[PDB]
Amino acid sequence: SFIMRLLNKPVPGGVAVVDLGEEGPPPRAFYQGKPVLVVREEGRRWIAVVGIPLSTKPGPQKLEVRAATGNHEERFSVGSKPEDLKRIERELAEQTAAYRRFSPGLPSNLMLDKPVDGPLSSPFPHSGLDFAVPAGTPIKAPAAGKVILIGDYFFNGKTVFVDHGQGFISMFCHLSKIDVKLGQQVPRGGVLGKVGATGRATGPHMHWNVSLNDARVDPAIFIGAFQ
Ligand SMILES: [Zn+2]
Repeated sequence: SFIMRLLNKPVPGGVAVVDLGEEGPPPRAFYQGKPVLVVREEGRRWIAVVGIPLSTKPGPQKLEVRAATGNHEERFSVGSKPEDLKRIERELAEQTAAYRRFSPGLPSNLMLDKPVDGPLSSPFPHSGLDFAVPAGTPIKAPAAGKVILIGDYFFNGKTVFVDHGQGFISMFCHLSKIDVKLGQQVPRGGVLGKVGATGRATGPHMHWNVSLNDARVDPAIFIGAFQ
């Protein structure tokens, strides 16, 4: 499928699309103990869309599949490519918990829109994708989702997490303005807020993280810009 052609980039920091050998009731899947996004491929076979951490050594990998008719493992391959620290600890803990959220819903779209209309800057260590846009540029939801975290953090500044469903999560930080509320359900294209330089940034810094199964992956894969 087109979504297999787009998303199957199995490298460290990348994405593996794995045939689950299931077509009936929805199976559950786990990679390194973390629950993984499971969707029908254009309404047909069940596939996992698996985030591969950047620290993953190339080689064979295992996915645990759970189904009523019996559990099984499916292998795939990764190829090569100031002031109180107590606050900081708490802020790290909140963000860590947010990426580990696994809500039951299916993502509205797996191919994501660019969150800002501007050129890409820094890759994807740098755990996301930058865009060269000025402060005040509106940031739009790459897919539909629920706002599961809003913070004003020491390092990341004004930060918003959007849960697209089943661990598929966008994060945006250093915002000047956040226009959404905690728990708010936003459509694809909904305005989340405005680009800024809050937290530890040197000038306007539009930063976008994409996570799958608690693994930060290259957002360029989802917009068709891998690389
Ligand atoms: Zn960045």
